[PDB]
Amino acid sequence: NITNLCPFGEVFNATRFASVYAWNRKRISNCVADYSVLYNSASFSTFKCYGVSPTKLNDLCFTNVYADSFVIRGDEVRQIAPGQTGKIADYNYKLPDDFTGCVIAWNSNNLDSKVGGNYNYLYRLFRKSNLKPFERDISTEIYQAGSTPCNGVEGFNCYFPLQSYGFQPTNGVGYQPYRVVVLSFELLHAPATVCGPKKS
Amino acid sequence: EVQLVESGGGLVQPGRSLRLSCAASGFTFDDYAMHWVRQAPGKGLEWVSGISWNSDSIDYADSVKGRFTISRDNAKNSLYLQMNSLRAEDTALYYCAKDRGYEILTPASFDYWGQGTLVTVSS
Amino acid sequence: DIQMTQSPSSLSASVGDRVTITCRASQSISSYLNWFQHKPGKAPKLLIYGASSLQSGVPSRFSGSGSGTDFTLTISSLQPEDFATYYCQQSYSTPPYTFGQGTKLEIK
Repeated sequence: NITNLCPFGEVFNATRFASVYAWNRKRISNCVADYSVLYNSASFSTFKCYGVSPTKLNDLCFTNVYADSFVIRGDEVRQIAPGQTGKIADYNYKLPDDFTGCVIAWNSNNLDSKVGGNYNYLYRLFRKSNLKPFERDISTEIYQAGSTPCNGVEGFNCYFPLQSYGFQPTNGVGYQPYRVVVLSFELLHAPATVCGPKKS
Repeated sequence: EVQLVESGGGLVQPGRSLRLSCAASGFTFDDYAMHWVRQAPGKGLEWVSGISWNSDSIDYADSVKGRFTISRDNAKNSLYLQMNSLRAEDTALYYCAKDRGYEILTPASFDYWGQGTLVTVSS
Repeated sequence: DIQMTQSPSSLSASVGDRVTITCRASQSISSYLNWFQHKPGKAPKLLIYGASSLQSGVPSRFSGSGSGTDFTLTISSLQPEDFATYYCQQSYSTPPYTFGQGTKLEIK
């Protein structure tokens, strides 16, 4: 009986995205969600859903939907997939083996590239161990890769974990920035709040 | 649906300063870059200066370096442009354009403009 | 520095004609060109951002194409509201936002 459009627009048509290690998350509920407009758009270079056909999102009903948005490198889009390992997969963002949802990615060289280099996007190089699926690492303590203490001092045996992408418009196709939005659909014994455009 | 109205056009002597403003009302001014464009009376468009979504990165054209100081006021949706030591070649028409992105030097173009304010540098 | 050039100088057509305006870049700009319609009586507008991406709010009659060092813009009909000057702007090289010269279009 609930009839209103939920805000897919400000999460897709946003001006500035978050970093790789500080990916955002938006709660979505009480929705008449229309996924046909997103699927029919040709602006997305990559659109892969795992376990669900994309045309059938209209008749399905879900309880809650999670939208996660960030920006990564061109070659690193392969790492956003279940059962994958890599610099970002192991240390920044992890997908469970039983992940259900869609992955959306498109090139964003027009906004996230600067002739002098866009350094507003960060990613983690080093950490003690791989992180469990669906958690965020925000602490920026200086890494322990040696014997000598840190005491808040940067130097040998004390490596800064975060690195910055050198995004420039003249970079190769692999080095171009890409904006990635992943949708995770969870269903359980709860009153569903995200349904599709169907007349009862 | 966006509005961009400027002010500060007039008649000044060479080497004298005058102050520009530009009012934005049809969009959200706090997350876009802004640029200033110059149109000579008998020539084509020319880029002058630009500022980021916040006062972090500022770039100037080569011919206007050390003379212009582009400002910004996110509180009331208004930017500024202080021109100092004006010469006779700066008697052109100045537009107040808006950038599609949030940075100054990006492959993003200028989507919306506004009617210019004509300035003259003569006695 | 990059030099941005306009092949046509002045063109004339009819209400049911079709003309093409071309703009040549000295150095490769990788499909990062923009086209602007500057009506001499008011503020200029934007028609096509990027090589062949058409901005919302203007008729789909206009169509752009080209990449590298060769570009072209075409108008299918030249309707009685299309008389203006068209500029091609590059946004890829170190000199920021270099504009090409004008191209007057008077239909007669």
